[PDB]
Amino acid sequence: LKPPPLFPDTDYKPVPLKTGEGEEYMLALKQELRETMKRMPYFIETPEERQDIERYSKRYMKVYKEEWIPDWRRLPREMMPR
Amino acid sequence: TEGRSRDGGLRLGEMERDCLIGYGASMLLLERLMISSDAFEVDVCGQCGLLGYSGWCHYCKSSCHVSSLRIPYACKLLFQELQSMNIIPRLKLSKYN
Amino acid sequence: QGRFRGNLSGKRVDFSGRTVISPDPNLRIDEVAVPVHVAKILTFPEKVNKANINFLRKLVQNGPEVHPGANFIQQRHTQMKRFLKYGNREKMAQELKYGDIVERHLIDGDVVLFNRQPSLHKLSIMAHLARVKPHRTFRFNECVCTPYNADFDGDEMNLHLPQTEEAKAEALVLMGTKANLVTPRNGEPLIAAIQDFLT
Amino acid sequence: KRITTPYMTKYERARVLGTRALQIAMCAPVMVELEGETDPLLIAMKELKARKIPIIIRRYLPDGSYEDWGVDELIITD
Amino acid sequence: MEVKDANSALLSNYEVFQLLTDLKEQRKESGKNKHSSGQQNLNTITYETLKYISKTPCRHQSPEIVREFLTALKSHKLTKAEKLQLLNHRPVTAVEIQLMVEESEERLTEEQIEALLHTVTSIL
Amino acid sequence: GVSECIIMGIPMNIGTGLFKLLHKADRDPNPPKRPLIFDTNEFHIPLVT
Amino acid sequence: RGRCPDCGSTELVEDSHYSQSQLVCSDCGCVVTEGVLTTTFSDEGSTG
Amino acid sequence: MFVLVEMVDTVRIPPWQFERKLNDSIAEELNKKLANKVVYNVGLCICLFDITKLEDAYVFPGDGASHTKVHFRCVVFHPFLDEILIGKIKGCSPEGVHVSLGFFDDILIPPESLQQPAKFDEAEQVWVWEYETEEGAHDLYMDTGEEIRFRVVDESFVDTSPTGPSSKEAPYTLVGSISEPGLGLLSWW
Amino acid sequence: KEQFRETDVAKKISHICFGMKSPEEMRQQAHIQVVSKNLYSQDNQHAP
Ligand SMILES: [Mg+2]
Ligand SMILES: [Zn+2]
Ligand SMILES: [Zn+2]
Repeated sequence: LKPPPLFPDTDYKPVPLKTGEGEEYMLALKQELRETMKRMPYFIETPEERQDIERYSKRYMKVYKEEWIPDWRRLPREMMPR
Repeated sequence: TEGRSRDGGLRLGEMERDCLIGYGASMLLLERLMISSDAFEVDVCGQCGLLGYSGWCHYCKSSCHVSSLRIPYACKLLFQELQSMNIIPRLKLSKYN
Repeated sequence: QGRFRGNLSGKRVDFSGRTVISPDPNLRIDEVAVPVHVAKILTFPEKVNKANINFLRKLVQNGPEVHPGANFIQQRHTQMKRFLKYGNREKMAQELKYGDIVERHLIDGDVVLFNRQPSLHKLSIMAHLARVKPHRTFRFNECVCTPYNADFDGDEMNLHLPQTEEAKAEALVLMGTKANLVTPRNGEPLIAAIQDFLT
Repeated sequence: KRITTPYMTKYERARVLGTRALQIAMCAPVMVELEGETDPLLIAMKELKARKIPIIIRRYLPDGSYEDWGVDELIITD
Repeated sequence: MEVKDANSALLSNYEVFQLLTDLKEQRKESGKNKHSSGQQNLNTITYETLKYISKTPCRHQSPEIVREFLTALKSHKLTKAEKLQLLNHRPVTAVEIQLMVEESEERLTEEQIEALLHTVTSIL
Repeated sequence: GVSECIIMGIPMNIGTGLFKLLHKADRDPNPPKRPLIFDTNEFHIPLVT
Repeated sequence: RGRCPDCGSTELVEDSHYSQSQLVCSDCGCVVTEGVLTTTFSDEGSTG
Repeated sequence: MFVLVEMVDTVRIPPWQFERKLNDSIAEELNKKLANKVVYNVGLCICLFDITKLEDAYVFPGDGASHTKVHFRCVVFHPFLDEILIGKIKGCSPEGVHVSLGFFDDILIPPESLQQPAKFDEAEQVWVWEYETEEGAHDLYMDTGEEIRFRVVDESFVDTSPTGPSSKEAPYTLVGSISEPGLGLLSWW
Repeated sequence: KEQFRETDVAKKISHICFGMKSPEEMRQQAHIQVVSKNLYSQDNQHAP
């Protein structure tokens, strides 16, 4: 008659975590590194675009970037970074 | 409906849909077969390509993709018929020009 | 009887009739004379305008009884479908606006198709010009009898009446009898004289 | 330069008369004078004989190119 | 409908005021057809804009005024925003220009500011 | 295919459906532009380096 | 519908000249000025 | 605030209007369709600036009206960041002062945008401001409006579209600023 | 004030695209499940 609930109950419940220090350090180093390495220019976010109007503020707090330097002797011809 | 016993008008079998093409008339055929007989209107969602109702797509849970078409009712029946057999005639919509 | 061969290619139709046929040589070869008791039933959704206004006032005055008469009205400014059994009709003749709809009966000189059941070739359906007469059977000139292969032994003929101008025009220009005298098979002429003329 | 035939075909006659009849049925402008006429299609055939119809047919070749011809400018015949 | 460019061009207050003036020129020059309330809607929006824009200083300016101002103040190191907004303001004191001029003292000097103020006050 | 068109209820290809009609309408293409005065490159060539 | 074109009809009954289904109404001696086509069954083939 | 925008669209003219040049009729209709509306991304439109392309006037089976495609150009109200504006006061609330230009009304100025020395009233609806030693600790504005000056600092578009099967917000709003040094009471500055 | 609304767009079919549906897609399409073998109430009303 009445279809069951979306989540039927469970007799068992998951085993609790085991405590471990060097692992917890690693746990910390995981959350540190995932936020750290995103700086590496291998990571890419969108290029800057769609500015309102030229205001000399853009000259003063301008963003700086210089083109990346891969190994030009290992990849196919078109590898030039531009 | 069927015929004189129950008020059914006339039947226009395949062999006259053939002569209409023979002459080559197009608006006559279109009228006689979908305007006059059983014209009907339906609603579809472009995004998923499925049918809907009352200006709403239950699949995508959105409003900005539904639109209304003209259609012979027999073909709307057919599109609701296939789905039972898990053969899904999805739709891609386009400009009328 | 399945889906397709049923109601996808074999879709039925309304604004149509069926009746027995009988000869009538005293008409042209491009007219079929429908009976009066059918011309009150098939109706054309005309659209009133600057040029035609006053004629349709004359129709709407009549009611469904006199032959040239009307059965329903639909209005531009509101899309309701008044029924001429009711109401002082003459006023509704005055209330007409350009773009309103009145459903008139058949009137002499209306393009109307015509057909014989066992279709074999292009010519088994044609486009005649209608007329009304007091008997109760479709009557036409017998020269056209070879195309249909109809013989007045007691046959039945169908009939349709299109509902949109462009369709009407295509019916007349392409399907007119006068533009289809020769058969498209080899150029032989079919519409011609018959027994008792040939003698 | 245009390549298609200079005559109008049956089908063009049919469709142009049909669409102009639809137009004339509404309150679209009319040019030929009328002798108490009441039916749209008769107005249409009168104008076509008068070559007054405001239409241009845009014939299509299979490859997407096209031509245009003035209804007043095609060869017409009964 | 589609928008090819939602940011096609900025404009001076006179440009829209000039359009409004020529629009009110034909004001109700048509017949008493009274097609729809859309007539009323467009009348309301256009009249209210014109009436409010009448309160703005940029009233009664002229095209040659604008162009000669642009040429005159070309060398003052100003941005498009500064140029256009100033044309849209006609200021009378040095207090508001500092509002309008970002990094004013790092970029400009009070004598340039005074020259700009005098030029705009007289020309416009 | 025309048979499809019969199924779908839209006009076919061959016959009177093969071509299009354009209105002989009183129309001026590319009518004269409305000028603008505020913006020109002469006024607005960027001053940055 | 329900009304006649504007005024006080609320009832609906059937009448028809010829093989049709139109909804008689009775503030105007009318058909609710609308009618609708009855839909029906048959030509195929009390509880459980 | 007034900004030009480039558009395209397709439009029809009913067959009882060919008696007049199409450019004129497309002008009227295109105007009527946009008239006094917001566009989701750019705000309130005012009117067309000018048309630039009138594609051929097709006609379609079953329709008497011709159909045409257009390229054209329109003006819309979009104030841009930090821009300086003048506006009538529209009202007051603890959440901020209300402002309007008469023809447009969706502007707010919250207390954070209000001048510093005071940011609440005597609990009466009208905003009453204060200064440190001078001024009567009461100066205020009026709803029917004085044309104050303000700096635009924030905005918002909100989708007023319907949801679900068919059968208090506004799509477009702005935030102004008056707290800047050199800015505040219009009778004073 | 009001935001502009596209009233309608004249549209036409381009293609049919035949294909299958997954169990999860089938869930997403459905409005309700049906979990009963009976169809009517046992009462006089024969209610579904
Ligand atoms: Mg026989
Ligand atoms: Zn969807
Ligand atoms: Zn009454």
